[PDB]
Amino acid sequence: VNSFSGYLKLTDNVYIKNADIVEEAKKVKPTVVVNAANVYLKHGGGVAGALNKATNNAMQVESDDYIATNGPLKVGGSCVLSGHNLAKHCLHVVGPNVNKGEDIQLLKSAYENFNQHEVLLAPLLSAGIFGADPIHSLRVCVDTVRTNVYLAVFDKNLYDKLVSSFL
Ligand SMILES: O=C(O)CCc1nc2ccccc2[nH]1
Repeated sequence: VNSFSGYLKLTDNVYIKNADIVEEAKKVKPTVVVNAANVYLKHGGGVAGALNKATNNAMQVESDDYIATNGPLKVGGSCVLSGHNLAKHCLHVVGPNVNKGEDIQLLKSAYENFNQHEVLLAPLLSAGIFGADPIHSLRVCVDTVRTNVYLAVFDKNLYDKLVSSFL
């Protein structure tokens, strides 16, 4: 049993809810929250800007030190950093940004990072301002992630479309 409430079960391991990932993290304090990161860990907007704002910019301060030491992530890659006030850990995952021309095939590689964690609270990778089709992102998630993933979908309209079109 775990703390996640109000989710619709899509598969053995994938659950979905209409919710702002920030408010969900604040309530649940999951072991792992996933950030929709870029390779520079510049948390300006979208999910990343919202998570970072909720940490009072502590996520950005920690991320800048990580990049100064290690250099940029790979598209499809990840790093584990603090979850600050939102979670034990934040798994920063870089999905391909369609609005930058990145290979959508890298979306599967991005979701593979989730398999290193038994349970996660996450957004749909490469959705929102990253430009991918969220229906596609959900299909890749279900076909790639084998650990237990609780997906928070910000837009109520999109949530209803994801559920009603799910195969
Ligand atoms: O007002 C805020 O602090 C952020 C609101 C918000 N919540 C989000 C969740 C996901 C993506 C962008 C988001 N923007």
